Order: sequence, then structure tokens, then C-alpha cells
Amino acid sequence: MIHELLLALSGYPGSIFTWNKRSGLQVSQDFPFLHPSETSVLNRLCRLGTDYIRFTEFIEQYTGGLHGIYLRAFCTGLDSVLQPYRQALLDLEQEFLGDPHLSISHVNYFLDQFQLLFPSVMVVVEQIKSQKIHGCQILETVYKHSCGGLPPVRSALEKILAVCHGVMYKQLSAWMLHGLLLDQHEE
Amino acid sequence: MIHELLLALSGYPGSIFTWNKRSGLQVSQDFPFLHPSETSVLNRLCRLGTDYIRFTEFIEQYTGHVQQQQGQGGLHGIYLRAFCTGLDSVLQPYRQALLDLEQEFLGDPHLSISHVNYFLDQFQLLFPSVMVVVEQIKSQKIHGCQILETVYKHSCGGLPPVRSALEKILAVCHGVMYKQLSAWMLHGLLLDQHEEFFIK
Amino acid sequence: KSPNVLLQNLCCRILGRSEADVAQQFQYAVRVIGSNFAPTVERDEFLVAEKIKKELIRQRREADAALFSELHRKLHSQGVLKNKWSILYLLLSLSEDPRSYATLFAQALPRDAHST
Amino acid sequence: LWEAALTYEASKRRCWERVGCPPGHREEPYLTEAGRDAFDKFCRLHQGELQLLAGGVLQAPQPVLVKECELVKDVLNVLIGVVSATFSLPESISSLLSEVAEYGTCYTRLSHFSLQPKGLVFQAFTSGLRRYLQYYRACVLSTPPTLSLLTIGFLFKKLGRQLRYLAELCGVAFPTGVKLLSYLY
Amino acid sequence: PDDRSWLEHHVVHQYWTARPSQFPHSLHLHSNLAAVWDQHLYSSDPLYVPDDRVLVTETQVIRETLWLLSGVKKLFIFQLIDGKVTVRNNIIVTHLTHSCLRSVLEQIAAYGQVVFRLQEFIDEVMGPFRTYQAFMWALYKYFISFKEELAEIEKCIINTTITLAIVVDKLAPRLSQLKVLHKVFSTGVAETRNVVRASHLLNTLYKAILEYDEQTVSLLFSLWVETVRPYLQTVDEWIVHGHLWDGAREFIIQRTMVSFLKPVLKQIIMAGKSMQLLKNLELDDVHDPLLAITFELTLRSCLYPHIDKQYLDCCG
Amino acid sequence: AAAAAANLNAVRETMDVLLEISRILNTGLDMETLSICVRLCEQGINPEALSSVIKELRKATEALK
Repeated sequence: MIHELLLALSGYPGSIFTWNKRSGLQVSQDFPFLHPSETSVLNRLCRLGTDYIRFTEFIEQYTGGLHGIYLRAFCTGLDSVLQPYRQALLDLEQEFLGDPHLSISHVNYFLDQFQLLFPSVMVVVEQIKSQKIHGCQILETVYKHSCGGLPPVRSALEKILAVCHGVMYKQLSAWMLHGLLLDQHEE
Repeated sequence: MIHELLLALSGYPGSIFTWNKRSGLQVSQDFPFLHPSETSVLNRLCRLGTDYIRFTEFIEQYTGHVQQQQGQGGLHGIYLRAFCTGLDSVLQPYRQALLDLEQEFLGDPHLSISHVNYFLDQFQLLFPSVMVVVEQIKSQKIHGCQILETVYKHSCGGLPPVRSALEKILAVCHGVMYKQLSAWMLHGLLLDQHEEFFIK
Repeated sequence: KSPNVLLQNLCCRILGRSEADVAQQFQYAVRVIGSNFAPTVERDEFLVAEKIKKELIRQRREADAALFSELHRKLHSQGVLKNKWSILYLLLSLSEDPRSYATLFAQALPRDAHST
Repeated sequence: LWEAALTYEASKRRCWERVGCPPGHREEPYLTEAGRDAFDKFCRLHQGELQLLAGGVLQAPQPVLVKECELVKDVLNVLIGVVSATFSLPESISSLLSEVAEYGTCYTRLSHFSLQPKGLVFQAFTSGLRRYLQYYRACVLSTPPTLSLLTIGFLFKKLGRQLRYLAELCGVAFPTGVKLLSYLY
Repeated sequence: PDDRSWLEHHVVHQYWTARPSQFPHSLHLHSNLAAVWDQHLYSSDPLYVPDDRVLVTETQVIRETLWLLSGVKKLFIFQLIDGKVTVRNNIIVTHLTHSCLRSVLEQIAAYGQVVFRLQEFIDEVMGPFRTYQAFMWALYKYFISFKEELAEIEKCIINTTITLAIVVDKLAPRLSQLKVLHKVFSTGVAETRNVVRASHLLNTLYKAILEYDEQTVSLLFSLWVETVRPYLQTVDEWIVHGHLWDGAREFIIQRTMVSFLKPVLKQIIMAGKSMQLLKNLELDDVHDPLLAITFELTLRSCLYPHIDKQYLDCCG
Repeated sequence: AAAAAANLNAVRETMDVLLEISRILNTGLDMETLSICVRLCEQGINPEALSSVIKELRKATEALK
């Protein structure tokens, strides 16, 4: 729960932090040795691990959404945006390697900057799944939230927009230059 | 097994890597200090040493034969004599890569078998490919100039190291074909005991 | 070592000299260190920590004032330092601002109320 | 003094199963990498095991002795005909040593056969053989001061088999006259 | 005893040896998590479920995963049964509560399947098709460099701290490239005649890179060229030597068609027969220098000058 | 043996973190003179006197330079 917590936040669950497809990461709430307050802090941290497991499942499942290229560019942006969360977890591992007794409030203060960025990008993925957002409308969908107003969230979605603008410019440098379209069922 | 392995892959066995005429190089499989996985990697490397001991035994045995005091080449005679002189020269980079392993293990005291496996996995392919080239010659009693055809039908190999390695052998024994032809086309006399050069 | 030989190493560290050269300053150092050996104030690391934090807050360096709080705990975590008050009292005194009144603020206890 | 020792070189090793005061505790030498003493210890172990499985009826000693470079000067000396500590007149070095011992036996068998200065053309052939054996003694003992063991077995392979070929040429009966001059032709 | 005692010290002998692997770890539930697990089990009344377990150390798991990535078999972890690698059941570390280790080793076993099936494929070629036998050379040539990277990691094990969570993130751009091979080879294994089995295989590559139009495209292109080598050789041989020299009727004109060379195929046949009617009266080494001086669609459209000018000379 | 080497690590750790506290307080000391000062403060000495000693020797090193 010092190493099991970094392991469950790494996206590999375990039967303290019981993975449930409904309740994400869930502590099993009845423990005679810990007590209800640290349980609440653990649940608060399990929100981040729940979002990370759902993100990695979405990326593994759709790296090729229902089949195709523009959301393929979205996931290649998405894992690279989630990369500093991994590397901050690896830095936590070295600090807990250095000192044998560090608090959860230590971990909470270090990971409360990703505690915001993850629920903000969840709605960006959720609109694409719900409205069956096909092809170039994903470009508009991430841009209407690129007017975000959390400045980390605005910059993090800007990286994704630049990535999938890469494949937009790639198709445009085919049809404007050599006169041929290169598109199967996306446009 | 760091020096005994280079010694057994050099073709000199030893009673860890027990030479058996049936099973080639064979580890004796029951050891309380090593365990079954490194045994498998050792067996995988012993395939190369088995092929090398069989190659050197074939070259020592069938030089076609020694000073030639029934002949057919490798039973006595010249075209397969050109084959073995090609064969040891083809096997030469395996020797020299082994000697380079010896210097690297001289430099560092603890290097892995996976280090040796990665360095010798390029000969791990070339040796079973040339084994069938020798095996057809032994089985079909391939006499004289049909050895030239036999190595050429596999000179359409498609491992590019194997194609080039058999090309060297074909060039070598083409040397003795051109040598007999520069006698009969030029001075009018054949120079062939029981082997031939397509002119009776 | 002994403190008398150890003071001469300090006089050779600050002034770059040998012990056969510098002997007038070491003579002065024996005068001030001797007869002022015993600690005059009651020792507590807490008041000195709350003054180093106050000093680092006063220079608008509010980030180092709570990094000192993480550095001061490691001194207790390792535990080969016996007198942690004296070295912090010294390191606060030799502190310079990279860039008034003190009878109002918190001072150490005088040790004169006790029968020393 | 202790702060002077404190300026030492630190080991930056760590494990997960060593959390408190773990500067390093290394991976107890895995067998296949740890040799040159532990493998030779190990050879004499399997030798003793086979001797126990036999029970006195094997008794295969001498799993020691000596060194590398002097053994090279020794084996290179065997090509000159010379007698030595292990040449009279692990444990696999006996097989590797026989492959180059039997080379020197034919050199000694050549000096015993071609020493005299019956036939005059046989004298001419005998004096021509010593023109070559001096070259065999000249190419040896010029290149290697002190080389590796396997370098000697590999270097004297393309040359030593020719020296064994010269045994089947001579006796080690033999014609004389026009008979010998045409047999060699 | 004296020598075997030196062994028992200077050997790591615990799970693979037939002995209960006892371990002197440190304490302090970062590494006392197995005990902390078990006692709350027994307070929650399992009832007891105290199964025998091997209690492996930490670093040896990383060494076994490196061997599983190598493609070797007969390992104490990931014991395969039916051509399918599968984690053992008695494996536990002092931490990771015996169940999470099963999950992470399950993922690495899913990668071990991809490497083991390809090693079995190469074994079934080594022990005159000219195309599969030329395809496994490109696969093997990938495998040696991949093995170099993992064998380098084994060096810094024996000579810095290293865990599971560092080695998996270090091997991310390799485990990405292997998953592509699991889908590319799956069409090259799922099939009886020697011409359809090679034509379908060579056509799948040309389709699958046009799906991917950077490091994956370089792998797929470098895998493409060393498999299209036999067809380019036989086409050039039919052009300049005036005769079609095929083995086992590998080529598609058996004297059902790859669309790779379809925009120029008329100009190939219309040369082969016209050149054969003349004698009665290095093409891969040109395609490869083209890469030295917009990928595989416009880039392939520059190969055809080499086959078309030679064509024009033959018919003229 | 072992307990004579664990203390060496535990004193390297403290002589580093005291140097870190020395540099955020911008004291002019370095790693070598601090090891003299911590040794003096171990036996029991007035910091109000030893600090005046250092603030006199560092004031007299400038008149000679």
C-alpha cells in the first residue's frame, strides 16, 4: 500500500485495491488495522488509478478505433501526454527507496497535479466515444476544449491537436501535391 | 565451461561436454550446481561444436585421402580434395571469432553465455546449411565433376551468407576444373586418374 | 583529537598558513574560546528552527524555508549528531543575505534561573 | 580522520529486498561466468565424483600444473625434437597436446633417417631434405615469444599436416637410382 | 562442505534448487508485505489456504524475463505446455501479494508467445522454396539486434538499481514493434500450393505498410526488401538471360497474383517472351541504391524506370 | 567489519545534509571547515563564541590579502 499503491497506480491491480469494472480501483473498506480516514485518502488516490487503467485499456483496445487513422493519431498523442504521470511515479519509487517511512500526504501532494489533468481529458475521450466522432471532427472536438482554462489542460490538449494535425497535413501533402487522395473511410 | 566451452567449441572435448560419436557434444545433464535452463543454452551451443568436430573429422579423414598411396574422391582423388581445401577456409572465421572471444574474456572476468550466444549466432546458421552440402556428396557417392553441380544447386541458397560461403567453395574447385582444361585444350593431353573432366 | 589542537586547524583553515606561522591569532582564539566554554543558554532545537524559518521567510525565499523543514528531519532520521542545537545555532549566526529589534522576539532561556 | 575516510568511493547498488542500509551485496557469482579458479575447482570436483563412482579402479590424478607461456615454449620446443618435463622418450590438454606431440615425433624420425651425408642420388635427396628441415626450424622460434595455447594448435595445423605427409613419402623399402628419381617424379 | 560450502555461499541457488527458498530480505513491509498479507487473510478467515510457494527473489525474475525474450525454452518461470507459455503457480515475492506478480508475468508471457512462435517458425526452416527461406533471414536479422539490446541489459544487472517497472519502460519501443510482428506473421502462418502461400505472404506486406503511411515503417520496409529479393532476382534473370529459371514453380506464371508489380507486368511478359525469341536467332542492386538518393506509393513509382528502359531496349 | 562501515555511511549522510543547510543559509563555509566546526560543537562549546572566532578570522584575512 506503499508499494502496492504505486503498483495499482501503475495500472496493475491487486486484491487490496480490488479492480472492479464498475467501481474501478476499490478498497474493500473493512480492515481492522487501518481505519476510515486513510481509506478516504486511498479512495481519492484510486480515482487517478481508475482513470489510468481506463486510459490504458482504451489505448490498448483502440490504437484503429472501430477501424482507422485519425483516432489512431489521438491515442499516439494520448500515451505521450500521460507519460509524466509514469515518470513522476518512478520518481516516487526512488524517494521511497531513499527513506523508509514517507506518508500518503507526501504522495498526495506530489500527485495532486495529475489529480486535475486526468478527469479533464476523460471528457475529451468520452465525447469521441459517445457521438461516434468520425475522422476530422475529432480535430474540432479537441479544439473546442483547447479553449480550456486550466493552463496545464490547455497545453496537454494542444500537444494532441499538434500530433493529429500531423496526419491531416500528411494527407493534404498527398492530394495538394501529387493529386491523389489516400483515404479509406476516413476523410 | 567458460574456457572449457571455447575448448570444446575448438573441437577438443572434455568430460563435462562428453564427446559421443552418436550424440556429438553432450552435456551429462545431471549437475547439482547448475540447473536445467543453462543446460539448454549449453546444448544449443554444443550443436555448433558437434558440427565443427564432424567437419574437422571429415577434413582430416577425406583429404582425398593423404598421399593416395579404389578411388572416387574422398575414397581417393582430386575434386573433393579441392572441396575440403575450400571447406576449412570457409570455416576459418568461426575459429577467428572464437579467438576474439578469448581476448574479451581475458579482458573482463565475468561475461555471460548470452554474450557468447549473441556473438556466435551467425555461425549457428551457416554450419547446418553446409552440412547438407557435405552429406549429399557422401550419400550419393558424388564422383568428380558432379560435386560442381551439387554445390551449385545450393549456390541458389537464400541465406546470403550461405550463398557467398558456398560460392567460395565453387570458385576453389573450379580452380582444378580450369587446371585440367588448360592441359587438354592447350597441350592435347588429359591428366586424369579415375576422376574425369567431361572428355574421355 | 582535543579541542585545543582542533582550534589550530580552524586557524589554518580560515587563514591560509601553517601552525608555525599563525600564532598571534591562535593566541586570541584561545582567549575567547577558553573561559567561554560552557553553554550559557538552555538548549532546544525547536526555537532555532523557528528562527531559521523566519529568516528565510523574511528574504522572500519562502521555498527554502520549508525545504529546511525537510532537511532538519533527516538529521533526526540518521542519528549520529548528539548536539543538533549548537551546529544550527552556529549556521544561523554565519548566515548572510544574498539580497533591527530582537528584544521583542523569542530568545533562548538564560540558564541563570537554575543553580548551575 | 573519519571525515577523511568519509570522502571514499561509494557503491551505488540497491535491491528491493534490501531497503535499510543496503550499499551492495552482489549476485553470488552465477556459475557459467565465474571460472579460471572456480571452474578448475569444479573440474577436479567432477573428476573426484567419477573416481568415487568407480571406487579406486579409476584414480585419475594430476589436475594442476602449471602455466601457459612456458607450456608454449615447451610444445614449440617439442617440434625441435626436444625432451621436456611432460614429453618423455582441466584434463583435456592431454588430447590437445597429443595433436602436436605426434608432429614432433616425425621430426625426430626425420633426423634419424636423413643424417648421413647406398647411392649418390639418395645422398642428393638426403641433402635436399636438410635444406627444408632448417626452414622448418627457422619459421618456428622466430614469431612467438609467448602466445596463447590455441594459437599454437591453430598456427601449426596448415604446416604440421604437411610434416606428417613427409612421413608417408619416406619410410618413417626405399628405391635408389633412376627408380627413386622416377618414383619421386 | 569445503568446496560445496563455497558453492552454497557463492551461488544464488534458491528456486531452481530442490530446497525451500529461504530469504534474508530486510524487513519493514515494503518487503514484509507477504506476512502482512497472510495475517489479514487469517483474520478475514480464508480458511487458512496456506499453499506451498517457492518465494523467488526479485532480480531473478528479471533474468528469467530476459531469457523469455531471448526465445529460449525450459525455464523455471513461464513453463510452456502445448506451445503456449504459461506462468507457474507457486511464484511469490516478499511483496506484490502473490497475485499481482501473476498479472505482470501474464503480460510478459503474452509477449513470450509472440517470440516463441517465431522461434519455432525459424526452427522449422533450419532444423528450395526461396521465399520463406528468404523471409526468415530478414526475421532472424531483426532478432539478433533485439537480442543484443536485452543481452546488454543483462550486463548492467551483474555489474545501479533495476526493477520490473524500469525494465518494462526501457523495453517499450521494442514491445511496440513486436506486436506488429504478431499481426503480420499471423497472415503468413494461417495459409497449400507453393505459389499461393508465397504470393499471399508477399502481398500482405505491401498492404500492411500502406496501412502505416517514424520507426515502424522502417522495420516493415527493411523486412519487405529482403523478402521481395527472390522475385526481383528471377525477373531480372528472365529479362537479361532470356529464360525463366524457377524452382518448384514458385513464380506466378506456371509455365493468384500479387498487385505489387501489377502496374508493369505486361511490360515484363512482353519482354520475357520477346527475349526468348532472340537467343534462338542486378535489379535488386539497383532498387537498393534508389533508397540512398511519399513512401512505397510514389517511392515505388521510381523503381519502374529501371525495369522499363531495359524493357524498351529488349523490344526495340 | 560491518558495524564500522555502516557508521561511515551514516556520517557521510549527515556531513552532506549539513552542507545543504549551510548553502541555503549562504554561509561562507565549505565541506572541509564545516567538518572542523561540527567536531568542535560535538564536545560542547558556546556557538556564540566560536561564531565570533570565525567572524574575526574571516575579518582579518582581508587586511593581509
